[PDB]
Order: sequence, then C-alpha cells, then structure tokens
Amino acid sequence: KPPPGLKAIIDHLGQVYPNQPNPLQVTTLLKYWLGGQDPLDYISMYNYPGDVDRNVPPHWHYISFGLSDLHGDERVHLREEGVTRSGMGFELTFRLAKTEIELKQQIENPEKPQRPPTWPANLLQAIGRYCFQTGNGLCFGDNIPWRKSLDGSTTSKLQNLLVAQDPQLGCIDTPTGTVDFCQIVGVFDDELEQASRWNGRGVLNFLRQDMQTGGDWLVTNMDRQMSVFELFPETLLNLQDDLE
Amino acid sequence: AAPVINSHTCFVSGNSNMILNHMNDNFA
Repeated sequence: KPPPGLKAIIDHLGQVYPNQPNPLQVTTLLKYWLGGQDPLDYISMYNYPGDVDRNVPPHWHYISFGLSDLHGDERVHLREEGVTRSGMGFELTFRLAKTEIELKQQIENPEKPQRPPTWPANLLQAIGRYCFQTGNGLCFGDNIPWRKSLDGSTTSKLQNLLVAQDPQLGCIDTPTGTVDFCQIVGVFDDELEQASRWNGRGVLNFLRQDMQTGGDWLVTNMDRQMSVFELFPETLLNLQDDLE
Repeated sequence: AAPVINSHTCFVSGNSNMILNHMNDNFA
C-alpha cells in the first residue's frame, strides 16, 4: 500500500489532469528524511492549455510534495493528537506563463513535447526551507518579502510573493490530514507593499481582474512590465489611510 | 594540453540533489 498522503495528492491531481497521467517530476536524490537539505521530495509539472472565458493563459503548473505529511510515519512530520492538518497542512503550487518564445514552438515547431522550465523547483524548495526553518505555515492572503527575482534573473520585476488558494486544486482531506494548496504569485514591489500595509487578498483580487496581471487563476508572468496600480490607477483609492 | 570531456555534473537548475524523471519512475 502506497504512502497515503502522497497517494491522496496524486489521486487529486489525476482527477484534475486526467489527460496527463504521467507528468514530469523534479525528484530529490537524498530525501529530506534521510538528511538532505531539500524538504520537497517531488515537484510535479503540468501543462495547462488555458481557458478563454476565465482569462487563463497557457502556462506551466507546479505542485510540491513534502510540506504535508506524505507518509504518516513521522519520518518528517511529528503527529500530534488533536491536530487536523497533514504536516504543515499545505503544499505549494505555482503557475508560470509561457514566454513568447515558448508559445511559438508548441503549435508549429515539430518533434518532441516542449519541456517545462525547472527553475521553479528551486524556488519551491527554498520557500519550503523557509517554512520548515521558521515554523510558520502559509495562509491565503499572506505575503512573502522574498526580495529577489523568482527566477534569479537580473531583469524580472517579480521579486516577492503573495499566497492565494489554488483555483483548481483548492483544499482537500487526506488519510494523513487536511492539505490546502497554497499558490504562490509573483508580485511587484508596490503590490507587495500594499498587500503588507493594506491587505493581501484585496491585492490578489485586483490582480485577478485582468489577463495582463494574471487573470482569474493568478498566473505569474516573469516578463510583466507594469504593476496593477500602474495599469489601473483606480485601485490606488483603496490604499488611503483614513483619519478619523 | 588540458582538454576535458570530464563532465561532473549538477542535475536540475543548479541543484545537484535533484533529477528530472517521470512520475511513474517514482511510483507504480
């Protein structure tokens, strides 16, 4: 019988992606529970073709395994009586917009299926370490003041993260406890500033309103040039301190 | 003379503790 937490997540992903039964995974060699430094055992990578009505562009969808209790035997996560969460109670997801270069390949260019970028696996491992080392889990609406380009590029204006509920995956119960899917969203400095000083959910709601800022499913585009407040200056009206 | 076919070797995006495989390589 398979590891019960891992199996629940795989089963959930099978329902959501019935036509991708065997995705690529980034797999760790020395597992964290054997003394490795990378807390995620696996990161699945899926292609999502998009959805016109919901303003979802084609993108790569990443899902981590290891922040929740994959195994049930305390090899990583101690089980406390009366705790309902599986491990830290969540896994990380990330939605990454295909670049213009990538988009010109898969429709005309020929032989073999295009490989997803693997750099987001480092990003999720690093966020995973941050959560293990501080002991704080992530909640919807949270921000992470990462302060560096998510892809390690010198050019991307996306240096920080907000946390949203994954629109496809949502939250599930498993044999080892509940697992929320916490979708990481790359944001501009001003977006981070306002999520921090005002509110994260309200900033995510702004981002969802247009395709240019992520559409309904909050896809991160590393080449995004303008923040939501630059594109739609009306959103600034919600940010004023009220006196009183 | 100094040539090098020698070629070792970090596996996924700079992380030597990671490899790229298919899900079914990891499970039934």
